[PDB]
Amino acid sequence: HWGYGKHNGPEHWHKDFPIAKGERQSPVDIDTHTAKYDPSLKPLSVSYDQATSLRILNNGHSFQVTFDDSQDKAVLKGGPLDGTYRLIQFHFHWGSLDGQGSEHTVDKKKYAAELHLVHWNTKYGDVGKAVQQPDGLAVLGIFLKVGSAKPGLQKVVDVLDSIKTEGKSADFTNFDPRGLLPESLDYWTYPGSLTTPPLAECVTWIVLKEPISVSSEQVLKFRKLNFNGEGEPEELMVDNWRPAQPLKNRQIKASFK
Ligand SMILES: NS(=O)(=O)c1ccc(-c2cnc3ccccc3c2)cc1
Ligand SMILES: [Zn+2]
Repeated sequence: HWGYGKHNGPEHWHKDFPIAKGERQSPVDIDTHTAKYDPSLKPLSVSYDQATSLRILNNGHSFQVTFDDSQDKAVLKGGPLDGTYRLIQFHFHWGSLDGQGSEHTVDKKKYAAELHLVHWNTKYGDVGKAVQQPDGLAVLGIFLKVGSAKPGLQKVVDVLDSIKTEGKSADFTNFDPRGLLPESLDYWTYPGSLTTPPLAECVTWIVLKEPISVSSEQVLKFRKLNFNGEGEPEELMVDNWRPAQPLKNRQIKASFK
């Protein structure tokens, strides 16, 4: 099936998911001089104080932390959004080297990794229905650069040993995702897609201007995870990112001047 290797990677996905060549695909390059400041954009509202994490899991393409989304516990509102989006999971994309790994780029610059906090629009009732709607999901994207450690990320790094291979999961309760956010909530926003199959064009992208810094030891532990399942030939989980896609008939808006 699909992956990130030479024979099943992003250049192959369109054969099983022809929307890969669609009109609003993600990620994209964010050209900061062409993005337009939109003074009508509201401030983001990130309400994570009641977030209830459940599990952390290696799904063979990334690792993700899942949340209880059966109530309005951790929600994203405001910014470009109408209505209320519940946090379902977060995951990362990262590189084999510090100079690559992010999916979005900024003036063609690549960051060492990118964090995706995935939310879905409660008016559609469940995430499966939301992914079939043009305004069904809202993904908050946060760049990672290598520098000082991010203390709020360390509890995630600590547990990666226990989910080395595809299919492994572990308890990951009482994790506070507010510890992954940068200081500023300034953002770029554009309509796009999931960046993995099924590549559904259901995502309002909200990409934060300010990266977070993580330490080389923290990102190194990402790179020790495995694409493969236990007992199979070891393939390190690195470079699980989709490259920038054509912007086509879209404008990126900025919340800040
Ligand atoms: N990398 S990303 O754009 O943030 C991303 C990519 C794919 C998903 C995803 C995958 N499978 C799904 C199946 C059912 C419902 C929602 C899904 C979302 C969710 C998030
Ligand atoms: Zn992602």
